[PDB]
Order: sequence, then C-alpha cells, then structure tokens
Amino acid sequence: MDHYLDIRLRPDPEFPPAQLMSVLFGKLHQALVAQGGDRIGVSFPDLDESRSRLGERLRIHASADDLRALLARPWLEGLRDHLQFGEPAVVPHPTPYRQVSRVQAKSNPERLRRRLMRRHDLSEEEARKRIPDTVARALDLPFVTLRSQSTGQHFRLFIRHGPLQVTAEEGGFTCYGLSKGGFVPWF
Amino acid sequence: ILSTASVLAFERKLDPSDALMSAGAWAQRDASQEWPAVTVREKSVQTVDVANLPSDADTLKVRFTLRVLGGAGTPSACNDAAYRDKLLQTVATYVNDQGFAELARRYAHNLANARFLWRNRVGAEAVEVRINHIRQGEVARAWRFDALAIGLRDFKADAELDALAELIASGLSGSGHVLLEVVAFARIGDGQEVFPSQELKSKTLYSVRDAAAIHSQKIGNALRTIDTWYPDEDGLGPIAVEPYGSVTSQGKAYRQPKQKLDFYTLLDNWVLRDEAPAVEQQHYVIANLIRGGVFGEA
Repeated sequence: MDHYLDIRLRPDPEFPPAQLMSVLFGKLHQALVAQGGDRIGVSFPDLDESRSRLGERLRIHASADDLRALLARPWLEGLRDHLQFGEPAVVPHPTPYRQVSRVQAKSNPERLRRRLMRRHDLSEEEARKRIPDTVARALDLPFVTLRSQSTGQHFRLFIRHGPLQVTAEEGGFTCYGLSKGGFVPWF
Repeated sequence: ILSTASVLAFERKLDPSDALMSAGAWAQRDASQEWPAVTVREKSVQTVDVANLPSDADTLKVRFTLRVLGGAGTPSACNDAAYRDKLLQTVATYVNDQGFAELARRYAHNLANARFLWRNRVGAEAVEVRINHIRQGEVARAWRFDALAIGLRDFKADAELDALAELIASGLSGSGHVLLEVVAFARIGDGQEVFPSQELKSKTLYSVRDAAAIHSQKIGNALRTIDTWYPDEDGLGPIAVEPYGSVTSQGKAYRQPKQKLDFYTLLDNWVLRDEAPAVEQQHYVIANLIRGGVFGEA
C-alpha cells in the first residue's frame, strides 16, 4: 500500500482516451484475476468532477512485491504504445486518504422484472404494475465500459472517489481495483 | 507565371484490397486456409450489429492485398502541361535525391505493425503479420513480421524490413510490379468482440458476402500514418499523411495553414517559386502525392 505507480495514456491519433482507459482497466482486471490479492488500489489523479471526466492518468497503489509481480505479469504486452509509466515509487507521507467505490445502477426495469419472475412467479402485468418504467437510475459519475469472457454482455463500470478523510482503513480491494472497504492516498 | 493547375487529380498509389476478417486458433495459423470467417449478427439490446469470434478461436485473420503502382508524381488529370512538366521534374529531382527510401520504409512499417488492425490490436497480447509477394500467381518472397517488437511510435530498422522496404521502393519507383498478400494474426482472445469498419438497426457493420470485412480506405488511412514531421507536442506519435495534417481523434489539425507547414503551401513553395523545403517536408509532400488527391485551385 506504500508504493504507487502512475500509468499515463499517451495520446493516440486513432482513439480518444476513453477506450484506452477501458482497455487498460480490462487488462488490469485480468491481471488482478490471474495474480490474486486485494491490497491493490486504483485512483484517478486528474479526476475532474465538473463533467464527470476520468482524466488522462491512472494511479495504482500497492506494495513493493505485489507491484513487482504485476509488472512481471505478461498482461502489459500490447499496451506499451498507448501507455507510459515510471517506477513503483513510494507515496508522499502527508497524503489524505479517500475511498474508491463501484456504484452500479438498476437501469433496466425489465431485468428486475425477469428477476421477479424467478422469485415470486408473478405475471408480466403484475411486474409492470409493481415495477413501472420510471425506476431506471441515471448516475452522473465517471465510468468505464467493459465486456466479460464469462458474461458476454457489455457492462458499464461506474467509479466514484470518496470524501477526503485523514487516515486509512484496513480493507480489501476488488479485482477491478475498487475498494470493498479499503482506502487509497490522494496527491 | 507557372500557376497551379485548376484540375490536379492524383490517383491513389498503394491500392489496398477490401480487408476481410476470419477466426482461428494460434499455432494453427500455418494451416490458415479454410478458417471460418466471422459474420455480422443482429442482436437485440433496439437491435444493433455485433461481430465477434466463436468459442473455438482466439486469432484474427484479416487479409488484404496491396498493389504498389509507381508514377507518384504523375497526375491523372492536369489542366496545365507546363505545371505537369515542372512537377514531374521536381518529383524526379526528389527521386535522384532519395529513391523512395524513407517513405517505403515507413510504409513497410505500417505493413509490418498491424496498424490496419485499428481496434483489433489494442487488446491483443500477440500480433503477427504475414506478407507474401505474389508474382505470376506464386509466392516470390515471404515475410513474417511481429507487431509487438515493431512499435507504433518509433521508426527502427530490421533486415527483412529493409527487404520489404526495397520491394516497396522498387514498386513506387516503377521498376516492377509489387502485389503483397498481407494476412494479420492478433491474439484478441477467446470469443472477444472485434471491430470491423462500420456501415450506415441503428448501427450496422459492413461486410461483403456472408463474411465481415474492413473497408479499403481504413487500411489506406492506416498505411498513411508515417507523418512525424508535423510540429508535434504532448507526446503524440505518427499521424496520417493528410492535407493540413488533421486527426479525428484529437479533433484538431496539425500542420496548420497559418504555419508554413501544410501540404499545399509546401507544394507551391517547391514547384512554383523554387523554394525547396526541408527533406522531411518534401518526404511528407511526396507521401501526400502517393496517397492521391483532388488538388488544385478554383
């Protein structure tokens, strides 16, 4: 948790940086699935909250051995043209800590209706009267878009950075680098 | 006076065929003959068109043929014969200065790295390019590159590379006919979604005959990405050789006409007022003449 690595997307005349962020996020997700562990953080250093923009850099917070095994992992092949990074250097000492969370949404009423077919065996009109079409959630948060090998549907992953606290809390990290209770420094 | 011709149509050199795609397995690419091509499928999400590999495949099989013609300085339709003679003299002077050395090397790079695999290369951990030289229906000389070592930003050298460079330079000079069958091999993953060129069911993906394909002009725009002599800032790599150096991803146009670095001002300096530009600027000018255009006044 002491070391951090900054991966900045080198600009591309072919792609706007959102797809580069999505590809890098999927590749680090595959690397974290293959490696294992939950002490690997994810931040966004130039996260502007004005238009919910992700930015153009990405920050990874982890230990020395975990980051060495991450760079030793062959997930980084094919991404050297679009990204550039320094070294896993230590974080500064007086840095406030904030959390990172994946905030999903119930954007499809029909998905929850099909869920309620599998739980109470209700009819279609009972689903429409119980759950209207206005239950869809619009989320104004920065997000990346991804597809999975297990589930072929294309899903959106919203990322939200928490309020700036004064100390860190002992918590794990998900395979996406999002926190199930963990915290990451901010600088 | 020696004014610019009113019509200055230039044909495209390095004609690309319509690039297909197909699916298959790595370490079976030596037997990549009857590989089943991926198909554009309509899926209801509103219905949109999606193209992806099957379950028993992890490698793409994008195949296209490139023909190197020659006669780059010759316009197809020139209004003025004196301007055509002066421009042919200028292009021949460029050929005596360098015999299509750097341009053919950078075009052999854009063949060697799979830049024609636009979005099929970003998520690939292993990219391979095979280039066969078809002459009288037979493979005269084969090549098998690697896009992982040959980066998309730097402009290096390699022995088989230089062999492809002399072949493309001999095609561009006019000393022979070069026809190259280029087959790509990118390990995009098991069943992952690929990116064909998109036709305009809100959005459809372009195909040819029961098999999804990439457009020829996409392969051409990928091959033109040799331009690094623009006033580069913010660490941007090569851009496509276009008039007024424009890119759609950044939404901006390098080689601005308020600077004296766009293609048309460099032409009117080179062939009208005899103000010969730098070696890099004339490299960019001959690359834009290779790609063709509708150049001329009104």
